[PDB]
Amino acid sequence: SDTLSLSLELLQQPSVTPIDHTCQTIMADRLAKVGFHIEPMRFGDVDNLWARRGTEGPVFCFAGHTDVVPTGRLDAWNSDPFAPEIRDGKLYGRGSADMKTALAAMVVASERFVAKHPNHKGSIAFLITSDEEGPAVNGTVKVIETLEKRNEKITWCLVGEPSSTHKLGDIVKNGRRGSLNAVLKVQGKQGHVAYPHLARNPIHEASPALAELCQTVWDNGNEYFPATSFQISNIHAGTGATNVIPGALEVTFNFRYSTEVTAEQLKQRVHEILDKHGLQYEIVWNLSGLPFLTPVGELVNAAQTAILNVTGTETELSTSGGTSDGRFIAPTGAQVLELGVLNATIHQINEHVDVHDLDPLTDIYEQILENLLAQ
Amino acid sequence: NHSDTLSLSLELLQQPSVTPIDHTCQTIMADRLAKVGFHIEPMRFGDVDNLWARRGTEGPVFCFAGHTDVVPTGRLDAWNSDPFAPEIRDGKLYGRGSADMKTALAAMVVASERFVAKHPNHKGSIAFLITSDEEGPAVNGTVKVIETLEKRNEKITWCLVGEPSSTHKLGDIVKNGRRGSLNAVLKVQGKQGHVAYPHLARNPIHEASPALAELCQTVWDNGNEYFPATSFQISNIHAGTGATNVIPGALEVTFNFRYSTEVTAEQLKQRVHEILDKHGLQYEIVWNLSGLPFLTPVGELVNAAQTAILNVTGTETELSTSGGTSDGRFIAPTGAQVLELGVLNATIHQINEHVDVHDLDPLTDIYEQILENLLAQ
Ligand SMILES: [Zn+2]
Ligand SMILES: [Zn+2]
Ligand SMILES: [Zn+2]
Ligand SMILES: [Zn+2]
Repeated sequence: SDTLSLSLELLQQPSVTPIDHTCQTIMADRLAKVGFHIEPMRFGDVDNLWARRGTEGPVFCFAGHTDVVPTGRLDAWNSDPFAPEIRDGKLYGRGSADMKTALAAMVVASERFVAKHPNHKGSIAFLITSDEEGPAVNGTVKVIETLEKRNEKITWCLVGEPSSTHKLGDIVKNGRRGSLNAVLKVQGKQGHVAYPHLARNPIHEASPALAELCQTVWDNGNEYFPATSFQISNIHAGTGATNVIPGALEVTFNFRYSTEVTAEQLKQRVHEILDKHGLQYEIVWNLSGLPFLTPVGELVNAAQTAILNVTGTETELSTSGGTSDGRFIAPTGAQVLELGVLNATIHQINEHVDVHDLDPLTDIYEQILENLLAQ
Repeated sequence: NHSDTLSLSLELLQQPSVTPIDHTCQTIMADRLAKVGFHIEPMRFGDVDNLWARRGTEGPVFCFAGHTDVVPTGRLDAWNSDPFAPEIRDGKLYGRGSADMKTALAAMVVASERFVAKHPNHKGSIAFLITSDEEGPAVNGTVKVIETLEKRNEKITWCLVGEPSSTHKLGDIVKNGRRGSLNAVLKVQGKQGHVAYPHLARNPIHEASPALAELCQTVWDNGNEYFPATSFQISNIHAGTGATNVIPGALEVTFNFRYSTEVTAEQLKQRVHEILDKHGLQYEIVWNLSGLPFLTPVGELVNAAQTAILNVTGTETELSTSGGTSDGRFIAPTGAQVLELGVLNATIHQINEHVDVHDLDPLTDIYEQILENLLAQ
C-alpha cells in the first residue's frame, strides 16, 4: 500500500497546530516529480502549500491540513500517538483519521492519475495548511486571498476531511455549520475559603449560568443544517491552594450554528443569560467560521459514481460535523465536497482508521480525477 | 522610630516563606528567645521546620503557637508593592503574612522579652510552638511536635494561637474552637473527542455543571449555638489544555467543607456521593480530613484574655468558632485550653494583604498582660 507507506511517513511527524514539521515538504517532494509547481506560502507562524499541475481550467483542487489536535494524557494512549502502528487491522496514531491518511491518498491518487492520464484536461491543485484546527487566520484563508488577488479560480474542491459515519463514502458534505468561539472571564475576589462573605467565588456565581447554557435549546436547525450545539471546551480557576478562593474563572466555549440564527443573535442571548445571573465578566468573541452551502454540481455527481463504483454504497449529502477549510474556499465560487475516512475517533485518544479503507479511498479519489479531467 | 514589634515584623516579612520554606524565620525567633532563657529545640519533619522553645521546667505551661509559612502571592502585577518587600502606606503595613500571621509572631516574641525583663521569677514555663507548614497539608508540622511532646509526657496548660481572630477592631473576637476542614479532589471522568461530534464523546464539564450547581446551593446543616453552619467552597476547577474544538477527557474539581458538630466527615462524604451518583457521573474522589471540629473549655486563658484586651483597648471580647481552622486543632486534643487572639482577618489570603500599624503595639501589650495575668500575679 503506497497510501499506507506515505501515511506512516506523515503520521511520524509531530504536527500539533500550527507546526507542519516537514509534512508539506514530504508532500511537495512527491508532487514536484509529477509536474506540480511547488509554491510554499508562509503567513506568520503557519506554513501553507499551493501545488498545481496545468495552466488551463477546469481547476480541480485537493484541500487538507497537516496539523493535528493535542494528544492529551500520554499515559492514556496504548501506543505513542506519533509512533504509528497497526493492531488488528487498525492504524493507531494522532492524525490517522484527521487527516494525514487522506493527505496520503490524495497524493497517491494524483500520482496514479498523472501516470494513466498524462494529457488530462484542466489542472490539478493541492491547497494544504498547517493551521485548520486552531485560529486559522494564517492558513487556507490567506492562500485564497493570494489566489483571488491574481484571478486564479478553483472549479471543484474536494476536502479530504473524514466525512464518513458507518462505512467509507456513506456521507459527503457540500456545506457546514458556522463556528462561534468565546472566552468568558467571570470576575470574583481572591480570599480565604472560610471567609467567603469577604470574597467573591466566581465558580459558585457561574455554576447556575453554565448549567443553564448546557441545557439551553438554541434552534432546531432546518432541512439543510442540524440544530445549533453549544460545547464548553475549557474551564480554569485557582492556583492549587485548597484554602484560597480564586479571583477569576475562565470558561472557553463554542457554538456550531445553523442558518436559523446569526453569530450576533447567539452573542445577544448569551449576554442576556449571564446578566440574568447578575455576573461581572468580559467575553472575547471570535467568529471562526460562517455557515456555508455550495451548489450540488458535477463534483457531487463525480463522487456519487466514484464512491458507488469502489464501495457499492449510495452516498448521501449532509452539512453535519464540524467545519473545514471549505469555508474559506466556498466564497470563491468553487463547488466544495468533503469525502474522507470514518470520523468515529477524530480528536479522541487512541485515534485510528481501518486499514481496509485506505486503498479504496485512494481508488475513489483517483476515479473522481478521471470522471472530471479524463473524458 | 519604628516600634520593636514593627521592627521584628519587617525582618520576618522580608523572608519569602511560602509553605513549607521557613526561610530563616524560626532562626530569627530562636536567636531572640535564646537570649531570654528559652531552650531551643528545632524539630525538622520531612521538608517542614518546627520550633519548640521553652523557658522553665515546671507547670503551669503557657504556649504561644503560630506559623512562619504564608500562602503564595500569585503574581506581582496585581500587588501595588512587592509582597515580600514590606511597606507602610497611610498607617497600613502591606506584604504577605502581614496579617496571617508574622506581625503576631513578632508581638509574641517582644511580649515574651518584656515579660521576662519585668518578671524573671515568674512561675511555670513559657513556650513557643512554631511550624513552617500550617497553610498546606500540615502532616509534618505542629501535629508531629505534639506527637513528640505527648510521647514524653510534656503537657501544655494554656495555648494562645496568634492567628488573626479580629473582625472590625483588635480583640473583638477570640476563638476557643473551630469547625472541621474536609478537602476533596473530585475527578469526573468523561471521554475526549471533537466538540462538533459530542454524541461520540462525553463532556465532563456538561455532566458536572448540574451536579456542581446543586452542591453550591445545598444546605448541609444550620450549625448550632457554638458553631456557624457548615460551608462548601470550590477552590479550583480545571479541564482542557486550550484546544477550542476538543471535548476534554476529564474535569478536576477541588473543594472544601468547613463543618460544624451537626455533621461528621463520613456524613458529608455520603451526601456528596449520593448527589454525584444521582447525576449519573463516572468519577473518583480523594478525601483528606485536614481537621476535626474542636471546642476547648472556657477557663483561665479566656479570663486572662478578656481582662488584657479590655484593659488595652476598652473592648469586651466575644467568643467564637468562626473562620477557618488553625494548629489549635492539633493542640486541643492534649487537654490544653486553646484561645486564638490576633489582628484583623479582613485581608488574609487576599492580594495587597495589610495590617493597621496602630494595632501592633496594643497587640504586644495584650500578649504581655496575658503572661502577667497567668504567670505573675
Ligand atoms: Zn481535519
Ligand atoms: Zn480536527
Ligand atoms: Zn495563619
Ligand atoms: Zn492562612
